[PDB]
Amino acid sequence: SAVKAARYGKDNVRVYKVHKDEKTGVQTVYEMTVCVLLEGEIETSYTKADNSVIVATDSIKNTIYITAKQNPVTPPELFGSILGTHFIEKYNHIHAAHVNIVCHRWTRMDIGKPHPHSFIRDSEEKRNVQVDVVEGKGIDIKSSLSGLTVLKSTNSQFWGFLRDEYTTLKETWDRILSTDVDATWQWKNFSGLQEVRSHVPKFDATWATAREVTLKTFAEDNSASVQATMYKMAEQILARQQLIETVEYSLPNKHYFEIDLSWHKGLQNTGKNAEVFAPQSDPNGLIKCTVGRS
Amino acid sequence: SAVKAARYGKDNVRVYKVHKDEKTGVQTVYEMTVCVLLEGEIETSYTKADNSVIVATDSIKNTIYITAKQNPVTPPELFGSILGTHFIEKYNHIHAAHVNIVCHRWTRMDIDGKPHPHSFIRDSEEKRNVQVDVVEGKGIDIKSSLSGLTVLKSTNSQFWGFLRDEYTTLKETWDRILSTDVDATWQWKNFSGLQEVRSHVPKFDATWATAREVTLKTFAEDNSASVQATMYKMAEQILARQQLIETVEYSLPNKHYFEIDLSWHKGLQNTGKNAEVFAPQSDPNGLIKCTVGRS
Amino acid sequence: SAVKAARYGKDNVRVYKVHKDEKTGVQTVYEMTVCVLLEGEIETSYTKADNSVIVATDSIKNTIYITAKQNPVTPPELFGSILGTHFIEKYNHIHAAHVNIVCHRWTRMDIDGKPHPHSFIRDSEEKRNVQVDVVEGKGIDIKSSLSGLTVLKSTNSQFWGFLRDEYTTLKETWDRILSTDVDATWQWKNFSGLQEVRSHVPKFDATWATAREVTLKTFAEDNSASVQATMYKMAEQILARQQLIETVEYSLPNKHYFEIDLSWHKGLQNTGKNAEVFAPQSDPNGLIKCTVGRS
Amino acid sequence: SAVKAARYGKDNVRVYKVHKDEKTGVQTVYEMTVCVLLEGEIETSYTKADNSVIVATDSIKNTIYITAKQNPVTPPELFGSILGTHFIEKYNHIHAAHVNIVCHRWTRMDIDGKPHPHSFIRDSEEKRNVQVDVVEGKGIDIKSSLSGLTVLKSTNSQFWGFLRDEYTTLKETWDRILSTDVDATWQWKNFSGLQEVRSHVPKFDATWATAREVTLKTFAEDNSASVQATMYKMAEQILARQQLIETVEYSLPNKHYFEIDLSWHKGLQNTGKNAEVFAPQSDPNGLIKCTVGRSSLK
Ligand SMILES: Nc1[nH]c(=O)[nH]c(=O)c1N
Ligand SMILES: Nc1[nH]c(=O)[nH]c(=O)c1N
Ligand SMILES: Nc1[nH]c(=O)[nH]c(=O)c1N
Ligand SMILES: Nc1[nH]c(=O)[nH]c(=O)c1N
Repeated sequence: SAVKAARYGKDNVRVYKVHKDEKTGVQTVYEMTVCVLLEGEIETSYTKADNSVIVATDSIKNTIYITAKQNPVTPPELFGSILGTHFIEKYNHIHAAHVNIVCHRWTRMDIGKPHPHSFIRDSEEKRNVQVDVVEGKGIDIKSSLSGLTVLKSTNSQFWGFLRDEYTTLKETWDRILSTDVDATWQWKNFSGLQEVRSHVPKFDATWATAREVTLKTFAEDNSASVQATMYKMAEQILARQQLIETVEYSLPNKHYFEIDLSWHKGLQNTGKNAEVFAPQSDPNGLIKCTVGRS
Repeated sequence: SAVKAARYGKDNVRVYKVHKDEKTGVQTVYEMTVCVLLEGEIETSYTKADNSVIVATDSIKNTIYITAKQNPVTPPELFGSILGTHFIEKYNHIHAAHVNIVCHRWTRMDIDGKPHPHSFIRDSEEKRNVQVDVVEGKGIDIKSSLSGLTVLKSTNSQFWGFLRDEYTTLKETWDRILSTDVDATWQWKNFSGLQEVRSHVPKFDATWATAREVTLKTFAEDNSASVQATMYKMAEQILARQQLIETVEYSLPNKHYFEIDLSWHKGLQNTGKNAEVFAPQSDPNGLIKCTVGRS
Repeated sequence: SAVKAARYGKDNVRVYKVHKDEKTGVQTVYEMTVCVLLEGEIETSYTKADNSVIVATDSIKNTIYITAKQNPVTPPELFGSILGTHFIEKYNHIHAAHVNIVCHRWTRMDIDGKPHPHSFIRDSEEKRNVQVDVVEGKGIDIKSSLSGLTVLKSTNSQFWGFLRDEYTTLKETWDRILSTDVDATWQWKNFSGLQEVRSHVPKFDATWATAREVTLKTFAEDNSASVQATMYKMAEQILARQQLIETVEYSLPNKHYFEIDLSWHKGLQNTGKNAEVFAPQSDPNGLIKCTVGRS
Repeated sequence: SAVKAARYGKDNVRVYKVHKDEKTGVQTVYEMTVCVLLEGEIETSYTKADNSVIVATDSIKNTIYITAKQNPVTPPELFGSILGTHFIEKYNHIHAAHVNIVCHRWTRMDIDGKPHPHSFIRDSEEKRNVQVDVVEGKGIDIKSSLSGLTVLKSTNSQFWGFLRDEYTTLKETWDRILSTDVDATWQWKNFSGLQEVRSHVPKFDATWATAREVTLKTFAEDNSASVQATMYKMAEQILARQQLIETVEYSLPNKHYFEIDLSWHKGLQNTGKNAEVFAPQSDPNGLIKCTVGRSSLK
């Protein structure tokens, strides 16, 4: 037998960093969870028990802290870039670095005044980046939002789908639509650290756009197909930023079922009279697509 | 042997109710998870396998749905009271209903600065709960709370002056991160029946609001050297601002962030005045509780 | 306002300890998560920012490690008693320690049916736990328990003859699935202090063993139409077997499996007698409780 | 724009089946969570809102129950294959089904040393999984695996002779605790259709059993200096005992147990050789992965 693939690294490294502005007094905090896996001339640690080729997982840990110490940590795309580039450069036998970064929200609180040093976790929503640094191939970056959960109580439908002897579902012209939204936009390959730094302002700006399109489309679109809603979201993101190659959406649906109460004193709670529903934990629809340029 | 205590019922009954406005076309959503437990003359179901005194747990579920259909689901203090009352009035063997409610956030989305008539975002894992205890001839006990509210402040928190002995290694410190989850409970004065409850309805949302605000505002502003110290200030003001509350309870996990000493690597400065990069700890955590009532 | 109640301490302290038999070669491990909350004359920390009455939570943490180093960690009833006793003995102003311990399974691996000297598998999420209360001048209260035990039986369960009103829709049934997680608590007669506890050491493991075995066996054998009656049987036998227990407490969150009607499809038969494929429901679920003591 | 990829379907379908043998009266339970995703000529639901090409996700759910009703659910490699094959046959516009199946453990209880005919216990959170890709005329790819297997050995594990530089603080060590979750994936050689899959049915359970047991035994016996070295021994053995496996994949998170220096307190003795009490860490953790295949040498 033979190694067809190997990577190893450190997962779940929690990192906090603060930025104290001494002029205005204002503090700013950043919290993230970091995952780094390395590939390279390491066959022999598997085949031959040879550890000399292994940069220890504990040292990878140190490097993360050291790197955050000395470099910006925002936007995550730049940090993940610096961090990965370091590994392919400090070590001759390491030729690929995969860096994963989960950004946790710490929004500054309003006491109508922004407070200079106090934050609240105002949502379990995350902002993430996967950055792959391969020797001679530059830097690929997938950027994403996830954990964004929404509901609209009307202006969705579902009718006209395939009907056979497996179908029981009734068609509907007014229904609840709810979903978690996970959205990944993929950047054009960058050639190295360099080209990445010249693009820094685009990253935050693109996140904000991606979030805002998602929110506003989901809210204003009145469709009978979640598919079509997702596609319109992707289009505008593509339209709005030249450097993005692909947009990818994954929406896990949350069903809310009607509850027939007519067995009880003829209470009317279906159709136009539906007021009380039963949120279902499972099962759940799951819809994806990846959308690119023509 | 003999049965000292017995309770049974339905847990985790997910409920959603929509409100549609007529004129305006604005919709409002409410979603909760409801738990209802019954007490009463039910011993023989344990001792003699007698099911004739069991209201089926499936029926408790239908009851929840139906009560929610014919009644306001908000404030949940009301709704709990209506639902616990129904039990003791419909059944002579049932003498106590215990109703737990967890309300989940569905905030209305802001779209280009306008508020959207029918879309919402789950904008925090934070919850608003009530526990309502309806006991035959003791009226209605209500515990209101907020939990899951997670905060950090990067400075203006200290910790010195604690006892030291041959178990201590903590250094003292005049600047540290302070992050916690906030669990806060306010107990209302006993109420006599649904009647009295109906009549204090607007005090309910108002006091939740007040509670959130005092917690938030006190946590930002207090430059304190004691989590105990800050909590107590929070409780005091809530007692001060609402006559009908008898006790305030705070439970605060105190989630630690460690300084990472980076000096062994090219003498790098990351502690004291210089600390910029820290390791949040998943565990262990400090836990500080108290109940504060009037004198 | 006054402080009605207050405690503080260290939650989620994970602790591992290994025992090496330098004779046999045989190693044995223990891993638990520990929580220690102190009570005492500590008002002033809350009222007047005074920390000189605060034994830092950090030092509570150090103390767990230190005690675990010098004492047996098994049975956890012992160690919790030793641990809470240290606190009220060494601090004048501390009058109560509450110690909680969750023990995680590391069962010895069988490699070619030989027990292995040093490898273990987490063979279940089931926990063994203690709650230990050490109050000054009141001695030691210990609640021992098992939780996270999940079982299922595919037949020999019925449910019929419960109460039927205009809230009821549930069909009565003579063969159904019964599944539940089992949370079971046995409460020891008050001990007077560390000595009394020690002289009872071997009763602890033995009792946990019996509670488990009684639980499984009664659940498997009992062909009942009432979950209540099954729980009660379990509790009698636990009391009959161990004099020193005062009460036994059972919390049964039970999980539903619904029939799936498939007759709309080619008249396929999947209900009552013909039921084979079922849909397990994540929620809601029934929840049944009791405390049984001696009359 | 253009749809470059699209899949839609039903995730988290919980399913239980009971098999009653009325000879003996023994009953056997299966429970699993099922995910089915469809691909094929469905672009237009996205670009033009056309629902006429969508099999409604509620219908995918019905189909899972009905198939479980009319077929065996075990081994999950067969069930998945049946289940996926059905979607490519019933619909022309569907060209691929991806089926994911998590199986949950219900082990028979022993009461007084005898198996009970009809009670079971969730004896572990360990799962047995299949991923089954059923694509038009490329037949049936099947990744099988186990996950949720948590193990610890408290000595006979070492770590020394690793690269040292100005990022390193780790002490070399010759006795330490090794714990991990084991996640392990065997990839089967492509099968040409259902037919081929039924005629390998007995090999499914046996390979899961071997895979598990090889994992257990190697983990316990190896005195390694390398988690890598140890994962590689496991994969080699699996590959040697089943021909129809092409690749083995291992993914091992290592959970750390730190030493606690207690020497500042009454000179207390708790590191290297007298270490008895440790601080298990929730995070961070090492993650070692590898795919192991067959050699091309002779
Ligand atoms: N700590 C540790 N242990 C291993 O077996 N392998 C590794 O790579 C590291 N870093
Ligand atoms: N299914 C079930 N089982 C019980 O033991 N008690 C109950 O009330 C119900 N509804
Ligand atoms: N470490 C710490 N921090 C607090 O705010 N309060 C406390 O009581 C302790 N022990
Ligand atoms: N049942 C359902 N609901 C949707 O919104 N979209 C879909 O595609 C299906 N199949």
